Amino acid sequence: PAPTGTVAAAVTDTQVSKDNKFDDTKTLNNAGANGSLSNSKGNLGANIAAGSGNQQDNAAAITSSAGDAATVFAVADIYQESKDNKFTNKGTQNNALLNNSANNSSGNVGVNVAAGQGNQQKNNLAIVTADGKNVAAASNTEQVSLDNHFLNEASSKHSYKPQYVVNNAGLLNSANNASGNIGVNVAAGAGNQQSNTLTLGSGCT
Amino acid sequence: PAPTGTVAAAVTDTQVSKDNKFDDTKTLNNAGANGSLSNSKGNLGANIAAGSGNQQDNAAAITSSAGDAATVFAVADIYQESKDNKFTNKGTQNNALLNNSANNSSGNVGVNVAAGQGNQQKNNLAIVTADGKNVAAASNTEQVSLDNHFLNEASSKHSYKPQYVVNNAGLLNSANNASGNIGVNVAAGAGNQQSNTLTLGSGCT
Amino acid sequence: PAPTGTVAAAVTDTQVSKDNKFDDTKTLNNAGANGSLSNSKGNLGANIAAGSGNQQDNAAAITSSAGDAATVFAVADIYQESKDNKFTNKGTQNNALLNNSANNSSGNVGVNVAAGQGNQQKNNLAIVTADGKNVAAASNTEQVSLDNHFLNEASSKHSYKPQYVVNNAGLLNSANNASGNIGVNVAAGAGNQQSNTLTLGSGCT
Amino acid sequence: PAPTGTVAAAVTDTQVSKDNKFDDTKTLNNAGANGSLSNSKGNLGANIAAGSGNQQDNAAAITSSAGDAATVFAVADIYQESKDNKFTNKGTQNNALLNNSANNSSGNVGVNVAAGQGNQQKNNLAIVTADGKNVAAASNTEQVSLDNHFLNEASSKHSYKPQYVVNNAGLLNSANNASGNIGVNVAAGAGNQQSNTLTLGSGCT
Amino acid sequence: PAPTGTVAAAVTDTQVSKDNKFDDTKTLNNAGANGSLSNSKGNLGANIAAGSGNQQDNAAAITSSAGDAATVFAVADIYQESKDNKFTNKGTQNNALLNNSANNSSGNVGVNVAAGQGNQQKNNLAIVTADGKNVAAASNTEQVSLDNHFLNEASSKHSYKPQYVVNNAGLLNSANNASGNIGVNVAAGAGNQQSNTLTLGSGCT
Repeated sequence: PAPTGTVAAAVTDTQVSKDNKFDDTKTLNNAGANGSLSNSKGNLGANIAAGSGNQQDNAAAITSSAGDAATVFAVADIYQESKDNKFTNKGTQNNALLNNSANNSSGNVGVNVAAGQGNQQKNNLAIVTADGKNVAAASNTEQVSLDNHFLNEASSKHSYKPQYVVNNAGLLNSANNASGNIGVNVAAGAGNQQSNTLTLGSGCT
Repeated sequence: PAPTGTVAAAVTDTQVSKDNKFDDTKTLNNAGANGSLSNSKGNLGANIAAGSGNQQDNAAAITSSAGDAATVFAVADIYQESKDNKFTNKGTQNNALLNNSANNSSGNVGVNVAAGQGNQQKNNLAIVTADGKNVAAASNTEQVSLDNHFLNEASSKHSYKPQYVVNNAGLLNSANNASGNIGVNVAAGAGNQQSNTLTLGSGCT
Repeated sequence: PAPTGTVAAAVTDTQVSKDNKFDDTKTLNNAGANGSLSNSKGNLGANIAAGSGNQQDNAAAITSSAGDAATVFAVADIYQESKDNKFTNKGTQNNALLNNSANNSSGNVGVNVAAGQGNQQKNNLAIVTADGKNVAAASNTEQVSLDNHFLNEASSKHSYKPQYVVNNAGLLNSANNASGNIGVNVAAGAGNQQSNTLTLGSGCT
Repeated sequence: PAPTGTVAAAVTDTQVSKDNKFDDTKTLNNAGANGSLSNSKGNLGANIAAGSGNQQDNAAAITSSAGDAATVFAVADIYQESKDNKFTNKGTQNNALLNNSANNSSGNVGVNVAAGQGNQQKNNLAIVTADGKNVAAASNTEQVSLDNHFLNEASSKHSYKPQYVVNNAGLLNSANNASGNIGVNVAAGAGNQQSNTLTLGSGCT
Repeated sequence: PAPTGTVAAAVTDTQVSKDNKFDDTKTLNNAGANGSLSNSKGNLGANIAAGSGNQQDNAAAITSSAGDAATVFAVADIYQESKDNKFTNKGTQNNALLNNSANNSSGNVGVNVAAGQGNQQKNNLAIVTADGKNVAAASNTEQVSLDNHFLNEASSKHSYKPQYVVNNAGLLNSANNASGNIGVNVAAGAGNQQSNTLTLGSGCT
């Protein structure tokens, strides 16, 4: 038979991971994770991980605005694996913002970013000014993961003023006034695998 | 017979998972999960998980506004699996908002986001400006899951002021003034599988 | 059969790594990591690592502005590996900014930069003024990693004024008003592998 | 078969290294490392290492401005290796700037520069005024490294005024208003390997 | 077979070295190392070493300005080796500038210069006025090195005014408004190997 095998364009990702804890212990936290994509015009993957043993794949393809326009053809592929223990603080006062993402953005974004260990990733993005054949894709993803807990923990001796903690926590608002394709997908804790694909056209006259 | 097998376009997801608890222990919580999709114009999947051992698939295809218009064709596929123990806090005071989603959004959104561990996902989205052949889809999904409890737990010694807890909990309002196709599907607790597909056209003159 | 083997153009990276801790101990920190890509027009990989045992690959290809335009063809390849222990401070007061990246940039950027040890990398970038065949790519990546924790730690004797710490922490905002393809992917802690590819055209008349 | 072996043009670098610490001890530091590439027009590799056991390779090829234009063809190759202990200060007051790089530069730059020991490197650069065939490259890199920590450390006897330290730290901002291809990749600490390639054309009329 | 062996034109350098310390002890330093290449038009290698056991190779080939133009062909080769102990001061007050390099230069420069011992080097440079075949090169470099630390150290008896030190330190800024190919590569500390090649043409009408 004919050498048709070059027709095997797309498989997004495949992965394994296994692990325990994200934590924190004493006095001040002005502290919180992410929040995503307000007023943006395009394709956005927000992927974030506070915690360890991390892997991800993202793909994204765009038409941005209206006018004279061109051709588009995109492809992506990976496999990746990890195993891990913890994320932890003791006793730092924390003016500690973990990473708010991609407001008023245009085109393609992978915000794919971490605090933690044993990190791997694959990022892949494309803009055109294109109209006509718009949305085509094929075959996509596979995955596995095995694990425990997001957590805060604290203990101390019976001093005159024991157990002193002060803390304040945002986690993950999404997509307000967004236009396009928005994938927000974030974790807190270990053992993270994520897969994505996005395809678009929009404008005005 | 003819090589017709390329006609096998669509199967959404298949999965297994099994696991125990989402919890919390001492003093302040100003704290609550999500809430969804007020005044939005499009296709939205809200998927959220506080708790571990997580997997999801989302697909979404759109026509947004009225005017000159184009062709649409979308496809998606995955299988994925996980197993896990807990989500937990001890003794953090919590200004702790878990993630309110996708109000005043347009086009396509997957808000697919977690606090917890052993995470896998596949996200897939598409806008066109398109009118004519609108809604077609085929064959779709398969699933399994096996588990225990969402939970709050607390105990302490007989001190002068024992058992001190203060807490406040929103869970999941949906779709107020929304137009389009809205899938809101969220969990609190472990062992999460979710599947989705959405297809649309709307506007005014 | 014919000597077709020169058709083997692309594989992005493959890697292994395994390791423990990013930390810090006594008195002042005015200190924080990165933040990325505001108002930029192009292809940007932000890769940053505070912590050790580091490896990365980046590729990026661009069309910048509109006018008379030319041909584009880019290729990249590596394998690399590392293993490590820690990142740590004791007792320095710290006016200590770790590296904010690539605002108001144009064309291609790899900001690929570290504080820590056992460092390897491969960077690869290209601009053209090009219109026509825009987005093509093939076959891409492989990866592995195995590890522990981001961490702050502190202990001291019972002096008249014990446990003196003062600290303030930014981590990683992304992509505000950006146009083009933005990959932001940063770590804090050891054991870092990252892979990227970006492809574009945009302008105005 | 024919003597085709001269077609073996490109392999960028291959390396090994393994090592411990960058540090500092008593009284004044007005002190900080690098910062990179503001307003530059071209191909820049910033490679810097405070710390020992160092190796690097850089390649870079350019078109600068628009007008009558010529042909381009570039090639590079190395292997290199090192092993080391430390970087350290005791008790110098320090008006100590480590090396800010390549602002308002044009053409090609390798800023490849160190403070520390067992140093090896290979630098390679080329400008043309060229338009037509722009971006071609092939086969690229290999690497390994194995190590410990960036660090500040301090101890002293119980004098009338013990533990006197004063210090102030910039590390590595990048690419502001840059045009072209920018690789910024710097380390602090020992055991450094880095690899790079860049290719371009830009101008105005 | 034919006597083709004369086709073996290029190998840049190969080397070994191993060693300990750069230091300094008591009272005044108005003192600092190098800084490089502001407003220059050409090919520059800055190589500098405060510290011992030194070896280097540089090659550089140029087209300078536009007009009637000629042919170019350059070649270079060496191997060299060294082993050493220290660089050190005690008690000199120091109006001590170590060597700022090659600002407003044209054509080719090797600034290749030291303070320290067991010194070897090879320098090689060429200008033409040439246009046409511009950038060709082949096969390049090999290297090894093994070592310890850059360092300041000080101790003294308990006199009425002990530990008197006063010091001020520039290290290595690069390439501001430079045009051409700039390799800046400098060390402080022992055990130094460096390799370079540069190729160019630029002008105006």
